[PDB]
Amino acid sequence: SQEAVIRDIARHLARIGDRMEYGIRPGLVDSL
Amino acid sequence: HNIINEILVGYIKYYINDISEHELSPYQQQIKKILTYYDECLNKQVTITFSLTSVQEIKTQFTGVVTELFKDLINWGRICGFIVFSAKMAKYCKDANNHLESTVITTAYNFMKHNLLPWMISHGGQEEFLAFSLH
Repeated sequence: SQEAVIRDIARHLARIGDRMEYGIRPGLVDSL
Repeated sequence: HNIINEILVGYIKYYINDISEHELSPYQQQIKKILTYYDECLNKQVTITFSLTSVQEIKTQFTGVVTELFKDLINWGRICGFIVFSAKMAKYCKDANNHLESTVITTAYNFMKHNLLPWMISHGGQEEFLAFSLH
């Protein structure tokens, strides 16, 4: 699980970084 | 020795409160905006805590996270994450007063050089990370 902790930290850093690096918008589009 | 200082080391030392905000170079002051935005973006999702007691745990745990972060892809977005995480492990050492902040910065420094810096240079280098900060 210590290795798991390491892997989750790295999972967050990756996805936050990729959303910035690409144009990744939220999925939810609320339309009035 | 200054492409790593201006992109990586500088922001860390600022985060550690070792160094003031206007001690940063103009370049450093521009890219710090995206790093701060990153740090608060990350805080919003997860609280990271450390239990480091010695130089040994720093090397393995840091390498664990950052290698896994670049196992698959490298991009400037993951570079921010590398810098931010490097700064938060360093701040832990600061607050804990175990006098190992310099080890974290050395460890991050060496990793960036041997593993990332050839990719950075291959992809627009300093100027590109700047461009990224503005977008």
